[PDB]
Amino acid sequence: GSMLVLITYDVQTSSMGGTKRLRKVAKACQNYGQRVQNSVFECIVDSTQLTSLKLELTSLIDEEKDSLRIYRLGNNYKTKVEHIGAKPSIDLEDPLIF
Amino acid sequence: GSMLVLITYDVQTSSMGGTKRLRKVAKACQNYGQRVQNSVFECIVDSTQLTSLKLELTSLIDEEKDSLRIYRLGNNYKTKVEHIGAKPSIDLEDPLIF
Amino acid sequence: MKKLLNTLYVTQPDTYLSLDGDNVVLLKEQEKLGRLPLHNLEAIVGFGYTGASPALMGYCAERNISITFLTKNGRFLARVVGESRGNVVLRKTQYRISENDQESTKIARNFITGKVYNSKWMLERMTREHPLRVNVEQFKATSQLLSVMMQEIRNCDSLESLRGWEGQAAINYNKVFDQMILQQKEEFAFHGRSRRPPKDNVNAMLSFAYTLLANDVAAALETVGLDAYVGFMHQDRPGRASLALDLMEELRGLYADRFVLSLINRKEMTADGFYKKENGAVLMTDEARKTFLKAWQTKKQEKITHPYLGEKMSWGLVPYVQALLLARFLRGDLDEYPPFLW
Amino acid sequence: MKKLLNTLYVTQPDTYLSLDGDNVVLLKEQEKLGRLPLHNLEAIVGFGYTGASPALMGYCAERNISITFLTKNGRFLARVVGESRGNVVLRKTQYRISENDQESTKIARNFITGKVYNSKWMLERMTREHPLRVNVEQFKATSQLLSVMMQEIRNCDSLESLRGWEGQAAINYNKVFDQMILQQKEEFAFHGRSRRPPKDNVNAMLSFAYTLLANDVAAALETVGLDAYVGFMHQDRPGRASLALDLMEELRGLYADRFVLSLINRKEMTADGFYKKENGAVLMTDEARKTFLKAWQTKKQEKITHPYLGEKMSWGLVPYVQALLLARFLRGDLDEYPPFLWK
Amino acid sequence: SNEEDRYLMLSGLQHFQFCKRQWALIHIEQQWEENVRTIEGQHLHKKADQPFMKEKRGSKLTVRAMPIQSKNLQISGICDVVEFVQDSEGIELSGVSGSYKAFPVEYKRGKPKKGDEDIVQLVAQAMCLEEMLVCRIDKGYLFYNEIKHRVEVPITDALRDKVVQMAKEMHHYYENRHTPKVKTGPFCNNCSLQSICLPKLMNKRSVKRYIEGRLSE
DNA sequence: GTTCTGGTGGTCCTCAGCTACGTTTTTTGAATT
DNA sequence: CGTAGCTGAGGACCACCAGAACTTTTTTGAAT
Ligand SMILES: [Mn+2]
Repeated sequence: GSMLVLITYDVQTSSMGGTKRLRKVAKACQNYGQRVQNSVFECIVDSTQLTSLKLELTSLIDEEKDSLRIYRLGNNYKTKVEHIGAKPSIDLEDPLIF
Repeated sequence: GSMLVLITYDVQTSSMGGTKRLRKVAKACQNYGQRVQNSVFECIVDSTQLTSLKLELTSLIDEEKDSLRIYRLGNNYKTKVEHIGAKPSIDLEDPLIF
Repeated sequence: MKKLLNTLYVTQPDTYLSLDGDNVVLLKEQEKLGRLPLHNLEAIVGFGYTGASPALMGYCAERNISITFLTKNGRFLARVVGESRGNVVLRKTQYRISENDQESTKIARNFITGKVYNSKWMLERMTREHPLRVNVEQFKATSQLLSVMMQEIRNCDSLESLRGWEGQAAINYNKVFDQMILQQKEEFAFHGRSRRPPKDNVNAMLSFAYTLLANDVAAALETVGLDAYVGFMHQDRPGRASLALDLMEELRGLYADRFVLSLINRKEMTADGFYKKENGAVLMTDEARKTFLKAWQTKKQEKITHPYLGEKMSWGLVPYVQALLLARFLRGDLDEYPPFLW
Repeated sequence: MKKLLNTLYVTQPDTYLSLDGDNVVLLKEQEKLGRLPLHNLEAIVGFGYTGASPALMGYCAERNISITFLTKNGRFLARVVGESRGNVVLRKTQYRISENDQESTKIARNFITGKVYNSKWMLERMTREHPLRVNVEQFKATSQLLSVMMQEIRNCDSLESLRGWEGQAAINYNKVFDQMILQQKEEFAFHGRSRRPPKDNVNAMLSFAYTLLANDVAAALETVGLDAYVGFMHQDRPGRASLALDLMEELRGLYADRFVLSLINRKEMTADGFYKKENGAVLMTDEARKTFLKAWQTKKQEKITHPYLGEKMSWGLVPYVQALLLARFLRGDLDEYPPFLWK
Repeated sequence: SNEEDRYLMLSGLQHFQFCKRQWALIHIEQQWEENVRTIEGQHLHKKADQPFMKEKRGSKLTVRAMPIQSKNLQISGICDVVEFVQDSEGIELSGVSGSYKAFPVEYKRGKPKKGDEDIVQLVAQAMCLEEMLVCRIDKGYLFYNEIKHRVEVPITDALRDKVVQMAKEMHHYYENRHTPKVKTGPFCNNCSLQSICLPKLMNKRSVKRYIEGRLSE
């Protein structure tokens, strides 16, 4: 469907293995998406990639210790997105002339 | 009316007045919505409140150093939000009996 | 029902491509220029002296991503070929349909039919929409003659004749092409479709489009599990990578010439973007090439409808689909390959 | 490194290939390890986690030179080439010969001759090495019987007869292989031969070594340019590498069985790393598989001398080089493909 | 003496009961694509598949990932779960004296379905376990995940002959490298090969009508 | 009892740095809801 | 070169404490 989704995490690093969980979660979530803010990623995925990422990521985090939220906008994401500061991000609809 | 809006900020505390900017941004963002994770807020607001909040946040923060992103999930926010972790957020449409 | 994916263009020289998990990262003297996910990327094209890690090459090869190295003005060099993934029956059928004149002349009949139909209807549409700028009468006559050839194209059974017919189909159109231009005639020295490998201005766009189309069709053909640059249609002469051009002869007359003509007519390109070398060769400035690539991608973005069922589709999906059907014909589903007709 | 065959076999990891004038320079971490002319080369094969300078790639791609990149273990990574050369005609000859049966019979009987030669000389070397506690005149009778099958295979004409006479030597070699094991004989047994669900212990070592050798041979076929799924003896089957299995059946002697025998002997393997689950299958423990792979790599690192070429090489290059000869036979520059033969 | 090559897979007895063309695409053309409802099944299979470890629980055994082969219907595969239960009137297993019933168990995602595309695989593995002894067992268990339910299924000759004929006819189709064309219906909106199976290529005017349309134009 | 400004302690979070190695059989996976 | 494992080194982000205060006319302000 090629729809834009956004993922936020919040892992407790004061536990026994918080640092390793943070590292694995960040590494796994960076593969499927592009970082826009600290602990806030956005990506363009279908239903299949979204389901695969959700299944992969629900096994790395530990319940009753972490938080993870996933939002989806839709095919019209170009309207419901606003940037005001000085942290630009690459748009995956650009011809990408590097 | 009454659509869900998500605001993410990212201020720089290594500058001269970073702490003051962080405090004012947090106070101005807590007046309208709840906090689900650090440096992200969600609210159920109409268009006029969204415009007022956007104007206040734009006038309060400083450019070329800070970051601010605003997304809107529309009126169908119930079927687009997914939570897996253990940081529940109070809903503002249920009977809300405390 | 597949969805189009973006393409990454590397124009800066002395770059380096590296793999990090499922991400491609650009380096230029140990600084991170940018990283892009590889799950929403279709091909990688590099200009100048670009290097790539063998791990990235293997990753792209086994996940159907086409790497390409080019030189200055889109000169083809060192395509990254992959492996064999099975599907022995389809490959054997493809290689057995060859070296036999009957099925070869049937499929060549279909290809030439598509090509001539597309060219004739393109010229007819053009003389329809503006009559005042050009001379309609000649066009009609020309179109009429092509129609006759169409019928003769159906009534042939030997590969030797069609090539000669192709020559006629080549010499009856060039005279029209020269009077296709409407604006910037004096600035762009436009000698029709006259072509020289040394390049003589108002041909860099055509050559660049041909190279891009050849690479795209080669990648799309390798995606489905067969190879069609030297095979059951085109000449057995080595060095003529024109079957990948032949499967898109239904397209090269339309999909690239139309793009170049629209670029000329819509005032989108100025004569200052070209310059001439000391030896006489013509080269394009970097800004002109960037504008050409942006226009190419923008044209690829917009949607059309397939004549068969009416499903919405993109231009970049036109080759792949036209390859996929060629697979299903080889399995006996259809009577013969139904070409692309507008 | 540069074999008499006009190719390069750079095998040391952590190396860099660069272009200087019209020559290739091998640099080992900023120091010039070696230098070699490029005039006579036709292909370049590089093993290991390494790279090539873009100038070298651009120089080689233009003048009809394809550069293959592999892993240090032996997996196939990538192949860089412009307009492909010396591959389309090779594949055309490949499937044209495969469709016909006479040339397939000739090549398959050559393969079977190599196999029976390897088995017979292995038996002779075994009976010569330890003539202490073993059935000797049985070995001589088996050797003479394999010799008469040598002659019969050399005088074969059809696929069916070739398969029938090939199957006959297998049972004799299996009996001798059961008699073969010297050490740990009282605890390792090979009374029977199974397959898919692998009953017994030493039908697990053979299967694993066979799979590894099949993967190596498939990589060898893919890195030369020939097809790996269109075979000569084994018929076509979707998802099975027939020609890889042909070279498998040619090289399944000294390369595979001797490894298992050396693992059983010399007390380099035990039973504590092997299990037994309800049918006879041996699901190997992680430590057992680790030491198996380490021993396989160590054997691959052993140096030998090629009977045909005479150039000193390692074991890992033995398949690849052989595959190249096959290509040279399909190109018309040779008459026969002797893997291990007097001829 | 290559009895292994002719052996097929158990997973080809399920796809052969739904969208009969799908089995040909999966096993003859070696093609495969994944969608939203296949990733969950793959994850469940990976979680459940725990070999190299006998999860013994009391007298009864719950053996997992059991290799399976059969000569009469000429098939191979791996059966998911086999439950061994102590019983006097059973048949002795190899290596241990006594007698145990060997009821099979297969884990599948979804709900019970009318076209018995899942019963046939269970009947096939029951056939295999019987053929390894040439005996009779009249009980089978099947499991569904989204319902979290276990259903009992008996097996009789009406399924034995069907499975035997199905294996014979599948081998006949395999030998000829033939991919058949079947009716599409509404269900092929969900078969994972829509981008390849191309359902709409059965109700078409054929290229002859396109040629005559070209003549008309 | 609010509102605002400081000051401090404790926790998320990303990057740069330093060592230490890279192989893995074949079979099974949803669907009409 | 790529993938894992450990450090270490500062930026972001929020929660407590402590001190000092807490009052201002009337006017303007959109409309595809
Ligand atoms: Mn299951």
